[PDB]
This record gives sequence, structure tokens and C-alpha cells, in this order.
Amino acid sequence: SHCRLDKSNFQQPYITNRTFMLAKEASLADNNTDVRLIGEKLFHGVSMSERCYLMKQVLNFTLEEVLFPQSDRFQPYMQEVVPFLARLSNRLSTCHIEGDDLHIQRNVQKLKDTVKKLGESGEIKAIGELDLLFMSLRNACI
Amino acid sequence: HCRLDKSNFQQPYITNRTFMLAKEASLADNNTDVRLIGEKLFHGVSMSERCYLMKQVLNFTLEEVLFPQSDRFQPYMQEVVPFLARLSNRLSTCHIEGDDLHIQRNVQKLKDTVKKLGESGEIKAIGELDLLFMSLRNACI
Repeated sequence: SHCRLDKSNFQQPYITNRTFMLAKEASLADNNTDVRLIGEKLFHGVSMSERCYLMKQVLNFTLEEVLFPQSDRFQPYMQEVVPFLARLSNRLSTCHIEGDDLHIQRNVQKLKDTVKKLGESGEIKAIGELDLLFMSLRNACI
Repeated sequence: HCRLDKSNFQQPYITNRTFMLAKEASLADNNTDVRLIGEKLFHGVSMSERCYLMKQVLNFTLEEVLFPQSDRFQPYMQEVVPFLARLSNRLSTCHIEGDDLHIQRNVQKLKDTVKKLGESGEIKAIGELDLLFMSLRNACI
């Protein structure tokens, strides 16, 4: 199936506010001012029709290796945002692209590598960038 | 430098109305069409430059989009614009250290997209006012 998310997923003020507030709080705990996770490099070579699928991979990675491990932290917003993002992941579940995703895998791997290079603060940074994740999912999938 | 007091964003009513205004305008905008506010807007922009970046976007949107559409999208527009104008007023002349070229270039892209699309460009911009509001908050508080 084609990866996509109705725009209504990103137009509700309550959860959108919680998401941005969680990002702000985490960013205040992130001192890595030299690294950006969601940016040009992540999308390099990815065509518009594959962006949502790319974001699906970034989302699932962020859920499994960042948000879940940090799920009991950044209370109480974390506990409201995680279920929201997980539902989006579930909606995208198993959707795919009809083309080769080798370039997408490489771009995601670099993001994963960057988070590990940063260690714990890598996870903190990812949470601090939930605002960019939110906007990237919306922009690539609606 | 650019910054805004937390109090300025502790407005649940206006937040909800901003999202309603964005939803309404979004109805007339093709969702799968090009976007305006996103990661690309922040390309090469440090965290300390974000509020200044959003200030540019906020002012462009107010003067080139909202004011011109100030009589449409009632009754949402009539409440949101005054609020956004106040914030613009608060950010008066606040700026950054040296060389904002990368910032202006990123903003130029958003501006070109809106202008090339004419009226539809304005509608698209209003449809993304929710992202503008949230981005401004996180970049300036």
C-alpha cells in the first residue's frame, strides 16, 4: 500500500501542543548544538513519492530506540505523545514503495549512526527534534 | 536577540482558533501540494537563530498574507491576526550577531512559493498557520 497520513492527524491543537512542548523541554536538555538529525542529508536523493515511506522508517526508529527507552521520562507530556506517534506508526505499518529503497536505508542508517555517536544525548536530541519529526511526517505524508 | 515571554503563548483560546483557521483554509488547499513550513526552512539555522528566523516568516505572513485576507475566514482571522500582530510588535528589531544570509535564503524559498501561487499561495499559508504558531512558540520562548 501507499504510505500516507490524513492531514487531520496533524491538525488537532491538544496533541500538537503537547508534541511541541515535549520537543522544547527535551531541546533544553540537549547541548549538542553542532548536530542536526532531521535535515537536508536525511532527504537527499529521496523523491517526493518516497518521503512518507522514509519518514515511516525514521518514526519507527525513533519509537523503538529513542521514545520507548525514554518513555518514562519527560513527564507528563511524553506519556501523551508516545501513544500518538505509535498510532501513526501503526497506520503506516507495512506500507511500502514500488521502487528500490536502498538510498532510503542509507539515509536512515546515518541518522541511526548519529544518534549512537551521541549516545544518551542522541536520544535526548531526537526528542528535542520531535517538532521537526512532526512537521516532516505531515509534509511528507499528507 | 529574539525571544518571547512564556505568557505570550499561554492562550488556549487563540491556539484553538489558530488551528481552526488553519483547518478551514486547508480545505481549499491541495494537501499533497508543495509545503511551506518544514525542516528545510531550518537548513543551517542554529537553535539560537530560530526565533529570528520565525520572526521573518511571521512578518512576511502578516503583511503579505494575513492583512490582505483580514476580512476573510471569519470569525477566526479577526482574532488571530491581532494576536500575531502583537507578537510581531514584541519581536521589534530583535536580531542576530552576524550574517543572516542563510536565514534570508531559507525564507526567500517560502516567500517565492507563496508568491508564485498567487491567491492560492495565500490560502496555503493560512492553512499552515498552525505550524507557524507552534514553530514560533518553540523557537522564541
